[PDB]
Amino acid sequence: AKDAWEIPRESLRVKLGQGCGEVWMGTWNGTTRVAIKTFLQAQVMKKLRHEKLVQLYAVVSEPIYIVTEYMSKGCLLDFLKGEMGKYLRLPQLVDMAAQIASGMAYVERMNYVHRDLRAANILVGENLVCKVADFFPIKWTAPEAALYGRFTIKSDVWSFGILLTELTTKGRVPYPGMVNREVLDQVERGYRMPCPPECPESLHDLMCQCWRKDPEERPTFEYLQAFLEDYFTSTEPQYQPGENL
Ligand SMILES: */C=C\C(=O)Nc1ccc2ncnc(Nc3cccc(Br)c3)c2c1
Repeated sequence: AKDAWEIPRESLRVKLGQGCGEVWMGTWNGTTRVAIKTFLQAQVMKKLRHEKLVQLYAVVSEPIYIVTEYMSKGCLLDFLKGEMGKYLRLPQLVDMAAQIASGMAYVERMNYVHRDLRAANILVGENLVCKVADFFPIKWTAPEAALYGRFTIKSDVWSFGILLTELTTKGRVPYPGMVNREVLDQVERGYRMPCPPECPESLHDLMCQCWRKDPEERPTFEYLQAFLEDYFTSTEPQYQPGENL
């Protein structure tokens, strides 16, 4: 018993592959360029709609397909590690952070929880447009949630702070040189990544706020969004560009 998102398989006509089934670029009803990911229960993608979340377009539930808006620049992790990462500077990265926070503030208002917020699950479009996608790996996960299964918007905040380090290192894997068990144990004892090179202290302070032991003391996404948007006026107005950031 299909809902109004259903389209016919025949409605769908170049690989980008990978992932636990594939990601093709395709054409929809001969006119519309889309992404197709070749479970279900996408039921969540139908109920969320915001300009910083990747948009559902259609599903085939028969040979399954999930169809979405096309994000030309691929995932944010590949984007950052690619050619165009040596040119990114703080302003572009802080702005990308802002669009992510904003997508997440929406998710926060809708009372949902992401659970896998990390640069690999963000898609990037034209004009440095970033949208939250792909609905657990311990380096990105809050303690209370890697250990005891307590996933909340507050654990998403934690991941956000880790994503912040992904943005400021141009996509380096966090806790560099540390292994899952060493990260678990060092974080338990109160360790936190230090300020990334060239990164202003105030942005590192923001990461540490995101990484508080007590979830409830972690900031909201509305707070993170607003702080990021206003960063270069309210927080770092004497920012001078550098060799990497
Ligand atoms: C970091 C690699 C990567 O995931 N890239 C990527 C590029 C484009 C794209 N378009 C559409 N969908 C996805 N991924 C995806 C993953 C899980 C579920 C779904 Br419906 C889509 C990508 C991924």
